[PDB]
Amino acid sequence: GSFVEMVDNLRGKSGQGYYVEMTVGSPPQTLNILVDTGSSNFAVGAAPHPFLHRYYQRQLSSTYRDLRKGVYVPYTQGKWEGELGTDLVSIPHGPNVTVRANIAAITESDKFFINGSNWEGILGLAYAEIARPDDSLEPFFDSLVKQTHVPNLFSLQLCGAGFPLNQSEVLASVGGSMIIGGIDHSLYTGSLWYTPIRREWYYEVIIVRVEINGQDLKMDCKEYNYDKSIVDSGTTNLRLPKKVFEAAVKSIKAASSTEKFPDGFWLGEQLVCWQAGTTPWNIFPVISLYLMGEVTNQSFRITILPQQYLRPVEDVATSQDDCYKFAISQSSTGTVMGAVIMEGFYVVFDRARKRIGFAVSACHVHDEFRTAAVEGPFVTLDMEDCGYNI
Ligand SMILES: CN1C(=N)N[C@@](c2cccc(-c3cncc(Cl)c3)c2)(C2CC2)C1=O
Repeated sequence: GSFVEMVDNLRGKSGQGYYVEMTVGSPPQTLNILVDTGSSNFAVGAAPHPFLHRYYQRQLSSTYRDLRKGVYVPYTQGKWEGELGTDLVSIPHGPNVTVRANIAAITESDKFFINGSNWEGILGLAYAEIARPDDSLEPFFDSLVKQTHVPNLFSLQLCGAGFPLNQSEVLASVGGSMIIGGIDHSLYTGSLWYTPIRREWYYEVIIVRVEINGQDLKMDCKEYNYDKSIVDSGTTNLRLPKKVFEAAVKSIKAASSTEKFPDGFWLGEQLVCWQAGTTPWNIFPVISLYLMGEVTNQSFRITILPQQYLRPVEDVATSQDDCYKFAISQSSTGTVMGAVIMEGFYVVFDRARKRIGFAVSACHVHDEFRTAAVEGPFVTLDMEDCGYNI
């Protein structure tokens, strides 16, 4: 482990997001910021909100610069409005550098902030193409690399606890690591396997095969990437295109058929509970996603367990049962490898070499009989045809 200052610098959980401490302004104002590989703006609460106990106060920063421009950002599940500016930003448990970065000061929002998430803003780590209002607003990581000697790479180890964390526990627990500018070997086991970044906008990848307990889903591989496949720390679930979700759920139901679960469970809405310690992990299948490799006609696979795709939740009766929600859900905007999938792996966002690496995480949840895996190589032909073009 060569990056001790950054190891264990994240907190949070898949349902509410993982965040890192940052400072903004002069004197520094401390804020907790969601790590989001699915967006490209650095946007922070800058006005009072019922769900915020702190926010960025521009009038108190001597280094604040107003860009005299507003930004309106609507999402599917919420929206916000803000004022653009720049200021000096640092990451206390990070590289020992301070940079001048763009900041969207959020003045109005709807369904954006989460009660009890403990974060006050978002750090969009994806590329300028998807920055708001347009690609001229340089994202944070691009500023960091341009202004310093930090290598153009970061890596994420998101650590799911494997059980519910109450309000106090989630604040006191280590949620993982964000290594800025490097790869920390203590965070994974086995080898790192890399898949190309198809295009630099989201962190887009190409899935070439899907198995449920070794059984090929057998769909045209273009379906797996319709209309894109991305790696997104800012989505909780593994999200699959509608037709892929329908085929995968049918296969997961068949593999787990010795127990019948209600429709609401498969819809990711209702929890399922078992007596303490008796969760029947073994009846649920493993899921393997094969990704395009860096060598021609070569792929590798990542394998996740039900300990990743069943998200621990507290029972409505705060009982002693062990309860979960199904964290695989349908999408109309492509595959999203969200936080519950990332919790199985150490993920290297190697921007310098336009590739994403995966290795088994040293903090993935498993049982005595099965573990997550990253394995290869496999011979896979015509992988380019798996990518979707509009
Ligand atoms: C899909 N997605 C992102 N990748 N980030 C967003 C976001 C915004 C606010 C909160 C969360 C969030 C909430 N709960 C759990 C998580 Cl993991 C993330 C995500 C948005 C900027 C585009 C969002 O909707």
